[PDB]
Amino acid sequence: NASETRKAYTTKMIPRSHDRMKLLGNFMDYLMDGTPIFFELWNQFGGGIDRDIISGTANKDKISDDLLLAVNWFKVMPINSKPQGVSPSNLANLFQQYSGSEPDIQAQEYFASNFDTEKHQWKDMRVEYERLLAELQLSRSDMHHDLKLMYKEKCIGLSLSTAHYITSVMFGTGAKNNRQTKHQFYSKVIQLLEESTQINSVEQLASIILKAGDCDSYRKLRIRCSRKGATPSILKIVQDYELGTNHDDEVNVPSLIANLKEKLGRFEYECEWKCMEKIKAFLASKVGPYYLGSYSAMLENALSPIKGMTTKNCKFVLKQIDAKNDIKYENEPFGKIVEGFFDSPYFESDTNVKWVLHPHHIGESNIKTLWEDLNAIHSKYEEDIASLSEDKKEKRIKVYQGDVCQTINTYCEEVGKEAKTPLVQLLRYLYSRKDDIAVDKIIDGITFLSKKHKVEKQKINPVIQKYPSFNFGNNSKLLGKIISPKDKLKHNLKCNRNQVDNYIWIEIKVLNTKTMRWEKHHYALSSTRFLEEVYYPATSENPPDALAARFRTKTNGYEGKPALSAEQIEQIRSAPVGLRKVKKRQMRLEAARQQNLLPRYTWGKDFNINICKRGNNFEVTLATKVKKKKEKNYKVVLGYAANIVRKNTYAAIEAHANGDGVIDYNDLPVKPIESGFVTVESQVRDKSYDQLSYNGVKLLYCKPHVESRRSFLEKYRNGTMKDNRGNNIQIDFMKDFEAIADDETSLYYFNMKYCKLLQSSIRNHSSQAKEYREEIFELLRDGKLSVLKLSSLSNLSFVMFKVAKSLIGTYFGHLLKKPAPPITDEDKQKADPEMFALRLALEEKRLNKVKSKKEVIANKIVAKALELRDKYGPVLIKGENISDTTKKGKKSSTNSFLMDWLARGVANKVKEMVMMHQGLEFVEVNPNFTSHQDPFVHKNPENTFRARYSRCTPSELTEKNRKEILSFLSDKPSKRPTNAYYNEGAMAFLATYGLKKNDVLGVSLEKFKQIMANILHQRSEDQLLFPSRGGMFYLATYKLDADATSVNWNGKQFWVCNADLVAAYNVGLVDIQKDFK
RNA sequence: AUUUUUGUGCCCAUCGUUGGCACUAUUAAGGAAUGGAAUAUAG
DNA sequence: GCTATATTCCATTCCTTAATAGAACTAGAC
DNA sequence: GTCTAGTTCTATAAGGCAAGGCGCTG
Repeated sequence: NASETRKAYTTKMIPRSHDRMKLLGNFMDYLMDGTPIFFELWNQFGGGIDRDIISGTANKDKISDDLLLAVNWFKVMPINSKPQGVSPSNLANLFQQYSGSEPDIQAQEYFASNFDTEKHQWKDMRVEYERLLAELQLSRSDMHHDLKLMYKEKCIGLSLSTAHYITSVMFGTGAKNNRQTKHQFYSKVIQLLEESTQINSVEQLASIILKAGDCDSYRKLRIRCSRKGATPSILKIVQDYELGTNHDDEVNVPSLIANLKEKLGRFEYECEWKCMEKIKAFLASKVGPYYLGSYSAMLENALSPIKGMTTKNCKFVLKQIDAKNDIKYENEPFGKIVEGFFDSPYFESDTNVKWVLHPHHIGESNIKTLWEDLNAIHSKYEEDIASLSEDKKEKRIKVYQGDVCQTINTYCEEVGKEAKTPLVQLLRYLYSRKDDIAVDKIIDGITFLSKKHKVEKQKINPVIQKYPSFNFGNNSKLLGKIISPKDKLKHNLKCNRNQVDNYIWIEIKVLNTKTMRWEKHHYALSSTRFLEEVYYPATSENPPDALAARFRTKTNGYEGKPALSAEQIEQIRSAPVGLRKVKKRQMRLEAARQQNLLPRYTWGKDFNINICKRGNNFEVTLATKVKKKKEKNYKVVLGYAANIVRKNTYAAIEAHANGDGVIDYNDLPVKPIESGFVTVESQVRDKSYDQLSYNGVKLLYCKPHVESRRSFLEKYRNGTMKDNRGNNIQIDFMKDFEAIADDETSLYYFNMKYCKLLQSSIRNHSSQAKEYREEIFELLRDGKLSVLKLSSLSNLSFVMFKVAKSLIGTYFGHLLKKPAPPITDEDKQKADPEMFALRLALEEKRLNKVKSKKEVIANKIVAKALELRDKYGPVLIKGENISDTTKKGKKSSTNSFLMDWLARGVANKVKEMVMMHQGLEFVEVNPNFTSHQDPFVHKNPENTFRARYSRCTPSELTEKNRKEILSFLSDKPSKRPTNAYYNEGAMAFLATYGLKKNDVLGVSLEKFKQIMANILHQRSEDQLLFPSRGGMFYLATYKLDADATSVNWNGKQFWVCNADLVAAYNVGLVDIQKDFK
């Protein structure tokens, strides 16, 4: 029920004397250079593992003694690594030779794993182990003795101990406790418990431990049996009894005996090493004298990839075995028939090169409907010619042959509308062998080919060394500390300096590479965020209390916007533009402390100092653990719906509600509390712009720029295109340009759209790429209305960045060609560095735009939950669980559109953020039917689904809308469950407006519009509702949307609400019962 | 231990009135997608 | 009606999963 | 009295498929 997370603060290193920063850098260089030594050594230790080393263990979970050995003996690593490479063919032979037996299925699957042949190769770690023995002159029996002890101590194997512990037991020369003493003592405790198994009091239990230890006190007991180290749980019982905090605690004799029996194995030996002195000597030669902190720090970096990749690879092998078990090899013959397409005459290749077949190549399970249509044509064609005795009807069948093509051609094109277009030739070939293979078998065969290729291509994880980071702290690490604010105050008072500053100091014990001795030194850091939320001190007496959350942030209740003195204001106006932003923040900081507005921050040695040295740059990070206690007594449920182009929404439901609006949900009283859209507003001149929806200024205020763009297009407005045998069409892009140049259009849409048109222009003028160069810089870079200068967090702004990157791609590709060595970033940078920089600037800008959107959306969701929690109580935030949206069976455009969703990225941020607050919990839920369920009716107790609707005026009606509505009236059946809702909803539209299909069907759009206008005018309404997939509105039984208007739909009264607001309620209601007893 | 000029970023035809905001860091691989140039296909 | 399938070669993005960011202690050194 | 620099510590159920959850713009 205890949760732990870390909050990190990045900082800037504020340098000191070159010589002072040189000493720190030299130390950092020392740990980094040494780290690869431990990695090579531990890999070698892994090679020494054998059956006599892992005989009778827990072997983690669902693992095989063989797999544990194979992962240690053989690893996939870079080709240029020191360990000798081995061919995958010899893996089984080497395993048998070392093992003395053949490898099992798990070991075999491991060897079978895919990897990049060009970048990595298998390495024989066993051979590396021999190198250690030969190089260090070690007895095989002696190293084996040490290896066995290391395994018991968790220095090697599946579950590893901390680097600090491993270094201490392996290389420590400090006084160690006597294991024999603990072993007799633990056995005696077990013995008395067996002798008196019915005790049910801690008091009886504490007496037994003391009897076992032959002592009257825990202190005396600890001195004899566990002289040094943390207190064991058994002794902890005696201790807590003396302080009387465990008197009423439940006693379980079997468990105490069982836990004690498990810990017995570790005390059968005294840890007397035989090769540690030699090994320490080799290490000393390569990394210098043994120190616990330095050796431990290097080992931690070395051990992480070795231990982590072993865990990941074992899970991977087990998953792969299961995936292979899932494949139906019994369907392999059917796959052969389907795969026979390449050898048929329906597929033609110059080099006869085939490719993998997937379900989307036949339209997945739709081929079943198509087969039926084909059979009806065939059965009708048989009867026709059976009762068409007259000969010379070759055309009858020839006509039937043509009908088959059109049936397939229609099928492919129809499936192609909402998905990838299936292959006509493949389908024609399959119909030829219709007698040969059943249709269901075809799907099964095509699925087997696709599934087997996917599982077979999965790659193993290579073992790659880490780029090291070193940690300084109060305990179990390199000694380090952040000077405390009180210490800071004292320091400045003793130096006769101003009481407060904006710099942070740390004192860390560092090694002098020259003297090879430890020294403590001070280093200065700078991090306004750390100062504001932690470090700056509340000097005033009677300062506000520390917040429930430690950090002093706006979300935590500290507004931090105090009245500024005129002297402070001058400093901001006075400061250079580069420093104005930081100074204003500091001035407010000094203002809130001066005005006693700064809340206190409780200080503890809770901050870790992480230092990373890249070149001469030092990256110091301060991170602290944040503890939280789970609270499962939720009173409010906050649902979150995530959208790509529309606004995200949230809805809160009160639980165990009693009041005017209470609804009884399956015996649970709930009250919809509120719903809303997630928007991030930024103020400008008493004007606020939502960062998630702003699409840019209208063109009329951008007339020079739009006209400036027009002048360039005019020079290259001559573009040729060929469609439907339309070669040398002499297409004009400027016509298309004006369509987007309307003053009513948003700038971002214009800029994104202009990029595409420019993209097409370059395609026509392939040898005139160079000319667009300067226009691109003004469009994306230098221009005042350039993409880099103005952009929002809206979906359209992101697409604009997408098109801009593609456009640069086109300019580079066209810039180089035949009139073959391949173009690389090196060539493009050489050919055009400025443009190359522009691509990087756009990439870096988009990544910073994406990080922000995730953080700002996360804060709004967390802020609402915190607001609801204070008024009502513990809140459970629920978000849709979105996964596997990008698939190869979907159109690339659909996949490209889906990539910008960011739902998982936002949820991970919310999930991480929720961990810092008590009374807040986050879980993901199934999003199935969340857009079509009538909230608070559906599942109370009946199933209630309704279609999404669009609203517009008769002039706004489009042919697409007209077609959509009719399709819904089709009697053709569908696998999509939601299809029923649209047909049912489409029925209401005819019923509600007194129409008949004949009026909608076979009617010009214009005439259809007139019909709809005459009805609306009679009813005194200007807008009409129609069911549209992805519709903006939902007819809800309840008034979930505050701006909803009641309407009578087909004899029923519903509230027209934003569909997204409805969805947020639906998300909250998914498995709502499980959340409450 | 004193640097006094900066933690990282986000928004805007008006870049400031004290403009308005937000935020866990790192390592490494893997999975699934995308862009551009082109080739082969069937229209 | 932006033709679609597939492939090659150069680049990208969004996300997941293995890790790091130790706790409690005391003999002996200030 | 504190603090450092080393040691040892741990604590031990629920559907199958696959659609659903997303947007366009002329």
